[PDB]
This record gives sequence, C-alpha cells and structure tokens, in this order.
Amino acid sequence: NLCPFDEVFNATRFASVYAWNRKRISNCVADYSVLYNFFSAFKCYGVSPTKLNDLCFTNVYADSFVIRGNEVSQIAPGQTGNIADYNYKLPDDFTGCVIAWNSNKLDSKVGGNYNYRYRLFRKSNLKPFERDISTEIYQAGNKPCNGVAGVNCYFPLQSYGFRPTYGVGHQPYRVVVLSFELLHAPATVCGSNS
Amino acid sequence: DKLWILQKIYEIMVRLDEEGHGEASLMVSDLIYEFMKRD
Repeated sequence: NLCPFDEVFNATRFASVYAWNRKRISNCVADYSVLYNFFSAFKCYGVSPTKLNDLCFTNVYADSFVIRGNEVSQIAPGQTGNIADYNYKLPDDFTGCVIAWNSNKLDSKVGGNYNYRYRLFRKSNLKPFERDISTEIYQAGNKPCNGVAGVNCYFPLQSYGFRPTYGVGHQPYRVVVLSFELLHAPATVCGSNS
Repeated sequence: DKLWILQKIYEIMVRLDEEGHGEASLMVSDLIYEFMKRD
C-alpha cells in the first residue's frame, strides 16, 4: 500500500508543459523523507519534507512536465514568464514542493526532439493550476486567420526541439510539482512518521 | 505598427529552426514573449 511515487518520477514518458500531466495520489502511505533522493533539485515552500512524514492529507497531486533549464525558476510562487503565464502557473500561496532534474540524455535527440512544446501566445495569463491544450491560431493583428497560420496568424505552440549539444540552460529538465490538499474528508495520504 | 516587426522576428525564429539553429531559435522565442508582453 505504498504510494506510487516511482511511477511519477521514474516514468518513461513525460508530458509537454502546455499539456502538463496531473496524477492524483491517494489511499496510500509514502516516505517523504526519502524524497531528497527521489540527481535532483528540490525546494518545498511549506513545511520540510521531514514534517511531511508527520502530516496526513486528503489528496496529493503530482504535476509533471518538461521545460528548459532556464525556465525551472518559473515553477515557483509569484513568478512571471512564458511558462508561468501561458503554460503552468503556481499560486502565490503555494506551500508544496518543486522537484526538477536535467534530462538531456533522455529527452534530447540528434536532429531535435520535437515532441515537447510550449505555448508562446495567449490572450490572458493562466490562473493557478489552469491547463490550456487548445491549438487555435493566435490572431495577432486585425485580419482573420480562417484557421490557417500565416502573417500575424501564429500557431500558438512552439517546440523546444531539444538537441544534446544545447547549453545547459537550454537542455530539457523534467519537473515534478507536489501539492498537498487537506479537505474536510478522511486524510488518506500519510507519511512515514504519522 | 508592431505587426511588421513582430512578423519579421517570428520569421527569424522559424528560419533558425529550419536551418538547424534550434538553440538560437529558442532565444528569439524569448524575445517574442517579452515583446508582446509590452503595451
């Protein structure tokens, strides 16, 4: 009855950031103290991962996606940028954990890996935890686009095209965001020292 | 108008990707974001 954190972090495929994946984790016990080694880079904005083993929650959500290394700093409360605004947005009062690690050897390809995309145009910023997977042509001018890309009519998603020779700031990073939900319901996700 | 220079910048981004300059295409992408974020 252990929590399936292994299927989250060590998964073969990761989603694009514009279509970020959400895995609801419930009805299990997890050892959050071992998450300092679950290569990595992690920061919890609430209590420490040690205190997480003492607490229980109704549901734990794991969000995962791939972005550039220089964009990981946007996966934090109070951030703005292309990713925060148009792709994945954390609330200002976020108290979960953000975990990211370089995935160059898995997600880069000679000639370019064009699977991973991000949204470059949007008419308004995302609300926290909003997801937008639409592919409507963005009309940048006053002339209609009639559903086809052209002058001032841009396909809203852009590919990263990851290549192994990119600088580290441009290499792909797999990111996992853990949010801890306490509802007025049985807290079915507990830690080790609970 | 902002529309002409935006189109030209966008075309440089596309051309860079077609010619294999993917990393430089990403940097031009960041310029597009910052430009449209303005007034």
